[PDB]
Amino acid sequence: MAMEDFVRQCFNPMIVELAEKAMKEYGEDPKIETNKFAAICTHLEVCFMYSDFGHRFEIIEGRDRIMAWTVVNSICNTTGVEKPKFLPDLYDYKENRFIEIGVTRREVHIYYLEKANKIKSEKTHIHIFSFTGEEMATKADYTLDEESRARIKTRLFTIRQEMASRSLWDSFRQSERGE
Ligand SMILES: Cc1cc(=O)c(O)c(C(=O)O)[nH]1
Ligand SMILES: [Mn+2]
Ligand SMILES: [Mn+2]
Repeated sequence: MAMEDFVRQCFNPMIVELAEKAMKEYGEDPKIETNKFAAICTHLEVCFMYSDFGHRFEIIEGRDRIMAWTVVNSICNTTGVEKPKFLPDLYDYKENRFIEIGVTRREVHIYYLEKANKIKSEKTHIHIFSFTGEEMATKADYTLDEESRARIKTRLFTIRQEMASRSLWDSFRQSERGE
């Protein structure tokens, strides 16, 4: 599969490893669910890129569940912030709110709704990105400066166009696996 190769060649090895690990613990084969793999890596990379653009952010995504919950519980005890039911992706120490990051092949408002409805009754901030350079964020608060946002969007668009070079983008966009 080109898709498997694309992933190994366009994401850094820690991201790939982390994606593979997660898949293989829940019985998923990256060589089979290649769209899922690409999506997991893609979303991981966005999470990492988002935290890098500020110790503004605590990274929750990309850790095992024990460590993720340890971090969340720790943030809650020391801030007062209510505990989410789902593991979010980051915590913002400046705005003092968790963030859920969405990356979607569909329209951003569509995915935004899905997410807001999945974690309704949470006060988690939501930030959605597409592969078209659209974003949607709770209360149009986008958290990052334009440069950081622009860097994420360029990376996403670039993934898309790489997939398209390799005739993989049509499969990927018509799949929702990983969202
Ligand atoms: C399907 C999905 C989408 C996300 O954006 C996400 O953060 C998670 C997560 O498991 O943390 N899962
Ligand atoms: Mn997550
Ligand atoms: Mn997410």
